[PDB]
Amino acid sequence: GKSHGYRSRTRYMFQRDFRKHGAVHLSTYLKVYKVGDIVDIKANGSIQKGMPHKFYQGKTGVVYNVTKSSVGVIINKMVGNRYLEKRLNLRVEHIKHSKCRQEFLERVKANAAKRAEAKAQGVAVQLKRQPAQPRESRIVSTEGNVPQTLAPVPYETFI
Amino acid sequence: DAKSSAYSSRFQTPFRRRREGKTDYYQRKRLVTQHKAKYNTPKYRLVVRFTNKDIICQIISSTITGDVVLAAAYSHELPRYGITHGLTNWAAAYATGLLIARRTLQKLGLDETYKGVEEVEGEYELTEAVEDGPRPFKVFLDIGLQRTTTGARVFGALKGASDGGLYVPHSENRFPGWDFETEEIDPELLRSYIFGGHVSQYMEELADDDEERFSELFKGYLADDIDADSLEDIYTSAHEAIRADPAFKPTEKKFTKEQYAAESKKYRQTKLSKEERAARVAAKIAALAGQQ
Amino acid sequence: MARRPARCYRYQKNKPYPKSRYNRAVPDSKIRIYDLGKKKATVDEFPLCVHLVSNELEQLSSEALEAARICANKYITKTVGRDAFHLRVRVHPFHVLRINKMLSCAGADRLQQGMRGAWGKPHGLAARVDIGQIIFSVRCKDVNKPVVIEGLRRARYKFPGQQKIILSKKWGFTNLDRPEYIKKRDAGEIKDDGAFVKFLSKKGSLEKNYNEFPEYFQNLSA
Amino acid sequence: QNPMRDLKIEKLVLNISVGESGDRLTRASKVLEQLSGQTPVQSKARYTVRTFGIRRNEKIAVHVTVRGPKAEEILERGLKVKEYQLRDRNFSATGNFGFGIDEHIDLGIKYDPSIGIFGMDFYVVMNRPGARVTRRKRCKGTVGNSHKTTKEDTVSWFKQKYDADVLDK
Amino acid sequence: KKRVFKTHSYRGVDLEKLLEMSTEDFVKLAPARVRRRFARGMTSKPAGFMKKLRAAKLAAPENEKPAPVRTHMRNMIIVPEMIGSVVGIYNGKAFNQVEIRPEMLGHYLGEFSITYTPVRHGRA
RNA sequence: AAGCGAAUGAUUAGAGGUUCCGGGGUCACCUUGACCUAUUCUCAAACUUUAAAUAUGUAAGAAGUCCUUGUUAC
RNA sequence: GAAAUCUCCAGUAGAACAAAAGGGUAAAAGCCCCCUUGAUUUUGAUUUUCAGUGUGAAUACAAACCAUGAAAGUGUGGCC
RNA sequence: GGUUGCGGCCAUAUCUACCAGAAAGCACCGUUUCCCGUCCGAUCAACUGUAGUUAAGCUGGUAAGAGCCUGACCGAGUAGUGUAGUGGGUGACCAUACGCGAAACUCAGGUGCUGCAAUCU
Repeated sequence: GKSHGYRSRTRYMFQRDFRKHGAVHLSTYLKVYKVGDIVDIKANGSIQKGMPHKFYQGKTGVVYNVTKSSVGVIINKMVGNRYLEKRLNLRVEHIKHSKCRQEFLERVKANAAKRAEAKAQGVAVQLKRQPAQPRESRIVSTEGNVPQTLAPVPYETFI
Repeated sequence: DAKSSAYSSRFQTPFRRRREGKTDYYQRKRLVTQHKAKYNTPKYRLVVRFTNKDIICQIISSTITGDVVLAAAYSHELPRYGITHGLTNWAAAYATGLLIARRTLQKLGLDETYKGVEEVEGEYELTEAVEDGPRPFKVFLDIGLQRTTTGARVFGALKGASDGGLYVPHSENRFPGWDFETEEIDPELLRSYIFGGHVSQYMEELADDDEERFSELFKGYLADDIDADSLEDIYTSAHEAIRADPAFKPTEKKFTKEQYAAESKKYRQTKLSKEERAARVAAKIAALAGQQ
Repeated sequence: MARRPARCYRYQKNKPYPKSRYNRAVPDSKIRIYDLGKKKATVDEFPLCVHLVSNELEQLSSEALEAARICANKYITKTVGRDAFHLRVRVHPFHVLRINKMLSCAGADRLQQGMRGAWGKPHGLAARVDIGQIIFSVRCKDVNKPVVIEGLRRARYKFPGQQKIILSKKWGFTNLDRPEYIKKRDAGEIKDDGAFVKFLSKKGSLEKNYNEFPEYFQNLSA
Repeated sequence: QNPMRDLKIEKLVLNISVGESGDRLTRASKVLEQLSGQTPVQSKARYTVRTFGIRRNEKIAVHVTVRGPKAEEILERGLKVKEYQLRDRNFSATGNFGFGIDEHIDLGIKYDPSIGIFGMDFYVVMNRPGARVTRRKRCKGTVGNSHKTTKEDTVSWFKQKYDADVLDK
Repeated sequence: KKRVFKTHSYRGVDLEKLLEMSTEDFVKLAPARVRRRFARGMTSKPAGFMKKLRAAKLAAPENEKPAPVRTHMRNMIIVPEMIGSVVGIYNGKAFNQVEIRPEMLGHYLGEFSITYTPVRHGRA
């Protein structure tokens, strides 16, 4: 018949990467997780105790609980017309810090830093990010750079 | 022996310190991991190692990017404390065990309390936390790849450290002088090991029986003319000396590290460059095809 | 059972279904010999390389390759002898086609259910081909060229769809263009290996490069 | 040349075969106990072939290993029966070699009743000082090619000892 | 393979000395049966056999066994001038070649030439 | 998608190399029965190094950032 | 004797892990050896199936008491 | 700059051959009273750093080295794919427009990097 076991359709999600099988590198247990940290979920298949369900692999959510060897992660979940809250028992072997949040955090220190000097001199320090603006005008010189012409190449079998 | 490309292409080398064999990562996972409700409280490891002609015991906390050392009291420093001839025996491990204990306690501000055991009978007396006082510095022994075995030197340092006040969790099962009928360590026998009685009794029994082995061996002893029963004195004198001043100083040194680098650079084999790598192949291609 | 017409299995409708441990009970391919002609000639003996290339994406039934192979051999052999060419059937019959076995006897509606559990049993093999993939490759001396093209033309007629006779610029079955292979063969980086040739790489242990290719080092030095 | 690159006697392993089990293993073990002075072990059959009446873990073989000056001495007294000469065969590509005899019971000491007659097998295992590098628990590594053992060094090493010549056939 | 724990001796004749003596002097240390045989007279019956043996011994150097000579006279004695040589002995078929050793010295030749195939009973 | 001169599975063609664990033809005698190595062709839904496009998680703050020092049986 | 047992070398796992397949495992999750019963008690929370119901299975814990280990730690049944 | 103890990233570190190693250190190495363990002081354990020693191990270097890691306007804007068309094509499929864009291949490099502590001509 049909099976929907706790770990079905995971032939490749819990495979250890090529030449990355075996022991988990020891920095994993050394990273410190504080309630409020934003972490993602990448279940290294080697550690079998405390694996997440295959739906959460890649889902990024905050940490709400910190335990002896596990941490509690909150993940929003698509169920019908509403998002549910899913509190997960996750061994730290399957998680890592999200590098997206730290980029925002270091930016905040950068925003605070440049606003600090803006307090002294140079008001209107333009805190907000700017997307890629349309490129301004420029002069394209031709010293030694005469535009060399091109012609479409005739079809050749090349076989 | 003439391996193919497939073996080399898909070979997963274990972590470097396992390739060299010096590090056991299976234990290290459960020696460096921390109860996460103790977020940034580093776990201290009493690392004990046995090079030949020395003993290395350390207190190490494993941070993210490596391991920092509180204090590292090797055994080739016991000459400044008094023990000179014999730097690996069971008594030497116990002496450096108490040394690395007192050194860090005097470093972390707990010298005044936790005096360990002053009169040492080698009893399994763990340093209980003093009422209304800071808890004893709890360190965890990390023997390494060596084998747990009754009467081992690494557990000699273990008993030495705990007897120095540095509360390290352990049990009396693997101490020397163990009885399989009664689960107790013989105080007379264990303290004999502490003062190096096992070495001393071996010497005096050799001197009783023969002269050749007693003379070919222990010829460090012969220079200073110290009796077998005089070992307890020098060990006890050094034990109090270690208690007196374990603060440690680095050796005076000669030829400052700049001279160390300068002289080592000349003898150290250097590495060629790509132009030189391409230069010499011309010699080899000329030699192997020059009218050959 | 009578063989189903090839019109049914023309297209690449189904995903590949090769012989494996999940595909146990299958007959064997009709085509067994893939290299014909003077197959053991050296590379230089047959400079010209001609390809019969499919211009479309369909399935060549295994036995259609065998059917065209006998015809391509037979005109070529009788026109320029046995050993004037070497043809290689590049594509291979790995796709196993399925047939739903049927009863067409009197009142077979009773004993058979129709489409319930209608997973088909293995019917044969076929070669999956896409656009531009070579079907047949003949290599021969250049004067033989009219014969091999016409011989390939007779073989084209056993195949569904449209195929093209392309005169490849490569030197025989090698991956090198004619003018620059001549430079390579002249410079002496080429040792035959029964039917094909070995190339000297600028990378490798020079002692082994010397072992296989002494003439290159002599040619440069001289 | 270099003193510890010289070959030295490291282990001699002595094995037999006894298809069945019972009192024949007692005599087949008391022969080695009196001979080597140390009790051997009875290796258990890993598999069952049924072509020999042997079942799994039947202790069908008695073997012992001897090292040190006793090993050389029992080899010295073990090459008298081999006439301190040997075949070019019996030499492994890794520098080990061996041979098998058919009786040592009244060859070693006076025969005592209920011990019988058994054939005994030798395999000399030679390599050079420093073999601990592949046997220590910590920092286990390998040995250099100059430190390896081949047929060339051992046959040469087998010449100046025992006044022996190889390829007797 | 000649020198073992103890070099075998025949009737008080050392192994190395066992390699030296001729035919005539062996009758002193020979049993009566073989002694009577020689006493009645060995009249050139082994001589033609005995001369080709020396030809084979000289033509064969070390590193290999001497060429297998052959005969039928089961009645011949083991004589020290056949020592260290291999001979096949006729039995009806398929000559069986035996190396002659000093511990073999003085016996007959017919104890090797098994003229009858040993009888095997049972399933086989 | 791509890859098999990369793992497993298949696969066409050859080229070069064996213990007395088979010369089947004169005893070690060229001796056709191997596997191993460097190539060559074509593959794979229940193979894969690698690996898109689309789709997909989170973040883009005032419930935040920084500083000072109070509670706790943790 | 191809295949009885011994010895050595190469051995990225081509073995084994009760049982289907897959994933995972090298001083091990494999083979051997020692001790043991945590395959225990109280409940609660969480994940999958999902109505965020139950059953089943599982993860993390806490209060306990034990087991092992020198210890860290691991263990609330079977590597998943 | 070398060594050791503990390491972080986990082949740029691996693998196969050859060469080199001052001082220190490492190791090999020497011996079995006690502890401990094994068929076997080979493993382990103890003890001497004493008899020696670079032969190893280890470290570094060498290879038009395999491999591994980077890049490349090398392949290739290729294959593929999102969107659209009253586009072509009998169909199979293909081209086009707006986008994204590989992998193999080839070439050019590189062969560990550091962290704590002690030590070394």
